[PDB]
Amino acid sequence: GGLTCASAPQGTLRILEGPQQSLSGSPLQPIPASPPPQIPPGLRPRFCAFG
Amino acid sequence: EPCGLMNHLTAVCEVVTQFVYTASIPALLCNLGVTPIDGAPHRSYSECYPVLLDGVMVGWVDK
Repeated sequence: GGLTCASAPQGTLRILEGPQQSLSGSPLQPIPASPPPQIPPGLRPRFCAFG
Repeated sequence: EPCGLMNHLTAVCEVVTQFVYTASIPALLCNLGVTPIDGAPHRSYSECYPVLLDGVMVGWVDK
């Protein structure tokens, strides 16, 4: 009436919960790159010679 | 005399200072695929990675 060893298991199942990968879009930056410093339009000379 | 010994952090670098629970992490790592230090790694202990979490070895995520 006691507990005895039974037949060895024939296989093992290991369960884990996993989600999946999306598409590669690689959206690097809101406003991207190093935007260049640049000329103010027209500007004009702010200096003249004497005479 | 202090060269190379007294450094300074970059502008974006920062020190971590918050303290969190980190108690539901060992139970999540097992859902993800880790097998507890207790047993049944499912491979050979050589094709398995020893998982550690803050000094405490959760144990042997498969390779």
